[PDB]
Amino acid sequence: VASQSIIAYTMSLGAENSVAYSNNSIAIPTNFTISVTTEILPVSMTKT
Amino acid sequence: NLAATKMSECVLGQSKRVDFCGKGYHLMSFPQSAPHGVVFLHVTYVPAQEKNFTTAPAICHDGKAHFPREGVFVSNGTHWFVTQRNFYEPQIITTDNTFVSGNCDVVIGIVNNTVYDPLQPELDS
Amino acid sequence: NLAATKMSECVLGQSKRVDFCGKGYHLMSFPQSAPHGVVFLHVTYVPA
Amino acid sequence: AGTITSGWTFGAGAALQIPFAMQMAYRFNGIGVTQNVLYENQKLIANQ
Repeated sequence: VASQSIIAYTMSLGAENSVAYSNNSIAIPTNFTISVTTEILPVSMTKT
Repeated sequence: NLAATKMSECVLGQSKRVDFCGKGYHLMSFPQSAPHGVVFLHVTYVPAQEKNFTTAPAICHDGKAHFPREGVFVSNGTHWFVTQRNFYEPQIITTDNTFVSGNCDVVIGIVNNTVYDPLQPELDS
Repeated sequence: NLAATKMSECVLGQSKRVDFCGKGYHLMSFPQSAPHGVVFLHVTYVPA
Repeated sequence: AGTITSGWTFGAGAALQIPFAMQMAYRFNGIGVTQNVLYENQKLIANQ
């Protein structure tokens, strides 16, 4: 806790990026990752 | 219905649909119970590290055109290699990997190169 | 959701689903913003 | 932007720059038409 405050701002679309587009070059990954994410969906309501 | 499809496609098999099974080239999913719902633990392949390379759609050995059967042409700078799309592995570009189609004149981007023929060493030896 | 899938599958990758991406073996698509909706430009392959 | 310069890869993770002409070779690969079709008639296709 410190002099904290509430701020409002133009929401960031995200770190902007750019791709080095060229006639002659490709970007091929050397290594990868095996990730796991969770996707959650409702199946049923309560049988009222 | 979506859940069933996900169970149908994602669990029962590997779905082809991009961003169906979670971000990335989908491997598989493990369905999990939950109250009034379901939870999936998707296993997705995401590329980690990358390196730039210089590419060209083909190469000319003879003055003829070669395209990669599987992969794309790249170069370490000294030598040209053709590799798979999502994980880097260079390979010596031999006829075994490449297929013929047309000549150098039409190609756009084609670069002169040397293709190795495994056959020659057998007969000469 | 249909729209999202179209961007997800059709834009982000190339769809295999016949008659999902427009009549024809689907090549690719470019989304365009629109009021309260979205417009896709499905570029499809058709034999002449 | 990602669709043009990076191909489909931008959906999966880090977008990888790939020359556009190369992408069609993949995209044609998607339909069951080998890459040779595109380059052999690159100008026309672009014009079309």
